Amino acid sequence: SRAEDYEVLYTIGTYGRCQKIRRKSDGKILVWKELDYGSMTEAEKQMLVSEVNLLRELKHPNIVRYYDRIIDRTNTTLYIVMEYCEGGDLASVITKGTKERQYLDEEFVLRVMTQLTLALKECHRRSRDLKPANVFLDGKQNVKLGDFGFVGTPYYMSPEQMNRYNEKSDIWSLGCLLYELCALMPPFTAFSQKELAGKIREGKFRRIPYRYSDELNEIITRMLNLKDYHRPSVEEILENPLILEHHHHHH
Ligand SMILES: C[C@@H](Oc1cc(-n2cnc3ccccc32)sc1C(N)=O)c1ccccc1C(F)(F)F
Ligand SMILES: [Cl-]
Ligand SMILES: [Cl-]
Ligand SMILES: [Cl-]
Ligand SMILES: [Cl-]
Ligand SMILES: [Cl-]
Repeated sequence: SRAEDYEVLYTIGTYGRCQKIRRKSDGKILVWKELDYGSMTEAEKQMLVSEVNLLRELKHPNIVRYYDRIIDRTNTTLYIVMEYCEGGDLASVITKGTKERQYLDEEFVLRVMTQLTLALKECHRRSRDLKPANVFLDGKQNVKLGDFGFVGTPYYMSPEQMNRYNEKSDIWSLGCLLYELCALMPPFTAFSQKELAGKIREGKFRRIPYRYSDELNEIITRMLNLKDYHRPSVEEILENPLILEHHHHHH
C-alpha cells in the first residue's frame, strides 16, 4: 500500500491521470487513477473517502475490481489502484467499427448483453453509468462495468428519467448500449436535447442491421419499450434462449 511498491509503465489517459502500473512484488499488471486533492476542502475530501470505500465494497467478475488506495501527502496525490483491462473500453470498439466500416459479431454482442446484465443485477442487489466509455474488456473476452470517477447530449436518457428512475431505467440504457453496438449508432440521434427528447417520446428507431438475428433484435427492442413495465427484467433477459454458458465470464 505504498507508491514505491509499484512502477509506472505508461500513461493511458489524462479527473486526473490513468496509468498502467506494475506491482513490484509479483509483477502484476494493474492501473491506477492519479488524483490531486491538494485543492480540496475537508468536505470534498470526506465525500471522496466515502466514494472510495464504496468502490471497495464490490467484488464481481463483471465489475472492474478495486485493489488498493495510496495517499502521497507530499504531492497531495491520491492513487486508486484497479484491475487492468487489456481490451480497453467499448467506446473505442464502436468508434473502430464505425471507421473500419465493420459490424461486430452477434456472439460479441451476446457476451456484452449477458455480462452487463449480470453486472447490473449485482448493483441493484446492493441498494454506475451504462455508457460505452465505462465498459471494459479484459484479455479473455470478459466484459467489466467500470465507474465514472453539460456539453454532452444524453443519448441513453430513459423516457422516465426525462419526465422525472428505477431498475427498469437501467434496462433502457442497456438497450441503448447494445443497440449502438449493433448499429454503430444510438437508437435516437439529434442535434439538441429538445430534439432528442422528441424522438425518445415517439419511441421509434431503425431495426438493427439485418446481419443480426430476429431474436437479438427482439430482445434489444423490448429493452427500448417506452413503458418500463414492458421492458424485460434482468431475470427475463437471462432466460432468453440466445444466452448460453459461453457468453458468461470465464477466468
Ligand atoms: C478515465 C478512465 O477511467 C478508467 C480506466 C480503466 N482501465 C482499466 N484497464 C484499462 C485499459 C485501457 C483503457 C482503460 C482501462 S477503468 C476506469 C474506470 N474506473 O471506469 C477511462 C475510462 C474509459 C476509457 C479510457 C479511460 C482512460 F483512458 F482514461 F484510462
Ligand atoms: Cl471473469
Ligand atoms: Cl458499417
Ligand atoms: Cl412505437
Ligand atoms: Cl437497418
Ligand atoms: Cl431488473
